[PDB]
Amino acid sequence: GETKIETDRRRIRERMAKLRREIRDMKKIRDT
Amino acid sequence: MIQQESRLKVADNTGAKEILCIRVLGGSSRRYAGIGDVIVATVKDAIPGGNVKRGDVVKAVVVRTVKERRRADGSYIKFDENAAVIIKNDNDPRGTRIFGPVGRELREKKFMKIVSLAPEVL
Amino acid sequence: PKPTKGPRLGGSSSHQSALLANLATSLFEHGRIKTTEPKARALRPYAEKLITHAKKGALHNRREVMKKIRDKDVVHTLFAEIGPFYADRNGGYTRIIKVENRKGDNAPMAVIELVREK
Amino acid sequence: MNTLDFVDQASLRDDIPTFSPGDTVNVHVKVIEGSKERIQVFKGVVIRRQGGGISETFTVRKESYGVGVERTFPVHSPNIDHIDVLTRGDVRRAKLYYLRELRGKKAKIKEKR
Amino acid sequence: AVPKRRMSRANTRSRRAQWKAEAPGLVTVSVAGQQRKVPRRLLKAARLGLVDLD
Amino acid sequence: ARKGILGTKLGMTQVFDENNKVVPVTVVKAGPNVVTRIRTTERDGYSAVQLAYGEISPRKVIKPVAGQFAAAGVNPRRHVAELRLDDEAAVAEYEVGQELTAEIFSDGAYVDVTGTSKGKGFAGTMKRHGFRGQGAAHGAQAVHRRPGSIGGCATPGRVFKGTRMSGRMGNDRVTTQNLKVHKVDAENGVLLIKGAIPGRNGGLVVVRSAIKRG
RNA sequence: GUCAGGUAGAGAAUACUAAGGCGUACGAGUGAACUAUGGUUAAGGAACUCGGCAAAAUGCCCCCGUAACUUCGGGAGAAG
RNA sequence: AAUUCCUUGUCGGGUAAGUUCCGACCUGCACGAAUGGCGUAACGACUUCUCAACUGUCUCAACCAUAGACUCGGCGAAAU
RNA sequence: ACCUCGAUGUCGGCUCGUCGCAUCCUGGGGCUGGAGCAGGUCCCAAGGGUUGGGCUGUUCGCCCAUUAAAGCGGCACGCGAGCUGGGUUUAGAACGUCGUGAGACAGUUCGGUCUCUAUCCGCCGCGCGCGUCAGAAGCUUGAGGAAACCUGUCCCUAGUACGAGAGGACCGGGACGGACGAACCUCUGGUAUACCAGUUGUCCCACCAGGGGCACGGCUGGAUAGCCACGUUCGGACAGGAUAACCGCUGAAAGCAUCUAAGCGGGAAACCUCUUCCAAGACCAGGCUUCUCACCCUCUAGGAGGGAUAAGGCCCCCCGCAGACCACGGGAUUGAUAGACCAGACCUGGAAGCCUAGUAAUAGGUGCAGGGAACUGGCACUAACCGGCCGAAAACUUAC
Repeated sequence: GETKIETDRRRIRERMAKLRREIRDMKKIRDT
Repeated sequence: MIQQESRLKVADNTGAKEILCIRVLGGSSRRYAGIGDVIVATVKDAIPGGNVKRGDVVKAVVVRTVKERRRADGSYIKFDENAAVIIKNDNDPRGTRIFGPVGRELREKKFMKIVSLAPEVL
Repeated sequence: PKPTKGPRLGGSSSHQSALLANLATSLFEHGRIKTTEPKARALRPYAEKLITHAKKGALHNRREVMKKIRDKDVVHTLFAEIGPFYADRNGGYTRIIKVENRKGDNAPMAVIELVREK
Repeated sequence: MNTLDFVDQASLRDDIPTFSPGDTVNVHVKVIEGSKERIQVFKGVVIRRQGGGISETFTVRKESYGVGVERTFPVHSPNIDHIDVLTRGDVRRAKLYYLRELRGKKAKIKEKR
Repeated sequence: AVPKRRMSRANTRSRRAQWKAEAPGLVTVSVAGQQRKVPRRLLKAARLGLVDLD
Repeated sequence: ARKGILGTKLGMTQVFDENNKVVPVTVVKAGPNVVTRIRTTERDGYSAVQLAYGEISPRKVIKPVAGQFAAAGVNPRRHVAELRLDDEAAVAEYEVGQELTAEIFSDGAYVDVTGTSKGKGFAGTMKRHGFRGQGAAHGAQAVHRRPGSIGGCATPGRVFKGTRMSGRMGNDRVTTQNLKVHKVDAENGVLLIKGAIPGRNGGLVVVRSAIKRG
């Protein structure tokens, strides 16, 4: 990948984790 | 001095034959477990018709150690193998018979049932 | 005697054990040898131990010296002249005198004797 | 002969029987359990003795229920009221660490007739 | 690691002045009826004759 | 307020308790002292007592020192030190020429022993500061014990005074606290402190009542 | 390229040594850190790490006994 | 899969836990029959995974001896 | 596309840190759809702490066991003249796809040299010189700094408060721990190149016996001192001052109310004292006190130069558990500082010679024998010497 998106995949995967961490916090708002 | 990854010979009759220590309970980042310290183990070897089968996480207490252990009098006790007795969550043996002598130190740590079933408490 | 604290004299412990015997074999033969200053200080406790063996001369002490010096003409001198000479003086049979250094390496240099005063 | 002698002289404990490595002995160690006091006899051979005067130390090796135990005591300890040598061993060492790998008949010590 | 720059005139002299010698302390010896000066270390050897006076 | 005395560390030994336990004790020869000087506020601005200890032949004392002891009326000693009190309510019970003994302490009194620890010479970081080395295998190149990195890179541009590296270690004054006196042997003037006190056999120690548990 | 002592040994391997030849050309010291090359290690035994890299272990002669598979020779010094 | 991007595909085995590994599915981005296809006993200082023994690789380092390092006398450089 | 292409070495990991607070734990509170236990949300707070493993080169992530907690970031996405080199990113070779071809990849796979003697600043240690209004010495005050600051479980209180049950406390006491650090070596362990014993191969001391050299100290079994940790003991306390968020009392402007404008109080691991350490080069160079408290010569006498001394120190010498050298500490004949000698402790374990029994390997007696270093106590026998070099005062102004 000379275009160098092989580093963006771990940037894109991380964004999925942070967005997942968003929803579980909202799962704490309604449950409480 | 039994730590993580150590293998101990089970002195019970639960059907286990040898365990591998997973963790030493007692505090955060604790290293060694002597006579009377509770470990978390995995059964690496069991008899065929056994009650407990290999590959399950179970809790146990050391009863013998190879490294000599001090006593407040200034005298020492030292066995010739590391051994453990599988206990449940209320500090009582899962097995019904204990094999070989055990250390006196289980008395002051409130392992009352293990001490009574042992052949010789030293 | 108490072992050498630092590195040994001849570049190895095996060499020093053979170097300290040759210096004692030559002290009892001539009576005064001149050598390097740290070689003289290391020889002095080594040499006075053998002369004690000479004083209490028995077959046992003849064999104890013979396992160090390995020579058979010095060990006769050690058990016929040196021993009986110091039959009364208690310890301190040698003296160390400091002399002018060498030239090629400026090493400290001393001469070591046998006490012949009494 | 040491500088600290006066301090250790009072604590010294007499009437210790003369025993050396190889002897079989039984030590009457006191034990406390549930406020009760009794004695427990530990019988085995003496495999070590590390002199210090008051700091003297000897160990007794026993094979019990298929497991070999050892137990190190101070010679002048007050938790020991009796030491009774039984037999006289006939050995050639002074520290008997070779007994730690012999089981059964091979671990029998000779007797000093 | 090489010297980055030429060392100044003053900077080399100040350090070079520390590379010096030390004159020994001599002591009078009366051997062979003529007074000489030897270091006090060699005092006993000069009277016995073990040291030569060039 | 706080008692104190100058003594020398004899060695270590062991003695047994009343429950037949074992207590590793250190023997200190808290030999007799004298009071050679007393420091009041209206002269020196603080309150303390100056103590003398040791035995020295009077031909070994510098003349300035030999005159200082004559101004108090005592024979010369080797070591002169000072116990720092806090007010005149404590100073008033000392007096020049008075002699202190080991009997000022009792059994079970908590003491603080000070002395100069042993020397270890030029010691590297792995021993002095308790660092780690790099691995002993897996390719490490002559780096098995040296400290490693030092600082940042072009910003700090320097080394931040107080960092830890190799140097001469040990041989400095250190004070251990709350050591329990096991027994005071008044006949020989010997204290039996339980534990371990700084210095070497034959050094010089000062035992004082514990500042925390006294 | 040619000679090839003795004792252990299957051996021209290896240990010591005879005849013979050398001590080969900077030294003297001193228990600093650190580096390199050797040595030992309590309890645990791959938890280290990219990876059992490096060390450690196995190691000889004589008997006993040796699996799957197979191109029928092997595997095989299997393993023990 | 030395070929599969999505991908750490899905199921099973091994492990306390296995993006690696073995078996199988077929939805083959972008296998395929002398640029040979599919297998194969023996062989490999090839590459990948698992186990017994073993150990300073590690938990966690400690100590000893030699060659430098350090001190003294002699000769006496280099890149910059 | 502004600095660098007559070179600013690029991802992870290791070692080592330092800072911010937008706080994961511990500390203090306000509100609650807060009964209790436990939560939710916001405010104050950076002192300390924040684990080990399976998969991947992996940052990241998922998982296994725990824990009070397993924080987020900056410092060339800290740190390669500190280490690695698994990945990326040279040359070899192969698979898929692209191209007629040399070749290519936005894809994959196996392999692939990590250079340098520190000049300057910086940092950790250690010296020499001069100064502190005479020359020395003993003991100290502290301006200013450095270090440390973590926390859990169980038992009473009490099955009490709360609740209708299930469940289950605040506050206040007591015991035992985890991790980290410092000192020490009595104990337990580790090491032992001049300790003791066993023993293989070989050469030698004429031979036997007894020993020695070499083979990693040849290899084995132990091993006092020293150094250590896996060992032993101790530490992070109690109290105070000023405060944050927050709670208030007395009170007007504004006949009432208001914690605020005048005043007065409570209040946390943060701050200042409290504990340990350095520290008068603290240039305001400090304080208490004690010793020496003294001679000569020359320039043209204004001052200077030179010489010789005291108190004291240095060098030489014997050394140290002090140490790279230097430094520090002890001793120097009026002498126990080192070695030797005598004795003890400890280590090894039953010496040589002789006698006896056996055909012999070998065993028993003489005998807790012999050998031996570091620890302790004695003894001037050996060496600390019929010794050199440094090292002390212009005065004046004012008050008294």
